[PDB]
Amino acid sequence: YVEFQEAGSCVQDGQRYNDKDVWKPEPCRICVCDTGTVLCDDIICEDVKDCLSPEIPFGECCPICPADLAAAA
Repeated sequence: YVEFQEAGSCVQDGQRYNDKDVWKPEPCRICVCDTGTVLCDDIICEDVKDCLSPEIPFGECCPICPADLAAAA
C-alpha cells in the first residue's frame, strides 16, 4: 500500500527487463527500472543554473530553460 517493492524484473509492455537496465521509451522521457521500480524522469538537457524558470521551447525534449536566451551577466 505505502509503496511496496516486489520482484526485481520490470514489465514494460510485456518485456522483462533488468533493474539496473535502462530503456528509453520516449526521446523526451527516459525510463529505468531502478530498485526494481520503473522510474521515469524528464529529459533534462544541458543549460544554465541560476536561470529563472524551466520552459520547453515549442517542442523539444528538455522542459527546462537553456543557457543562451535571456542570460545574466
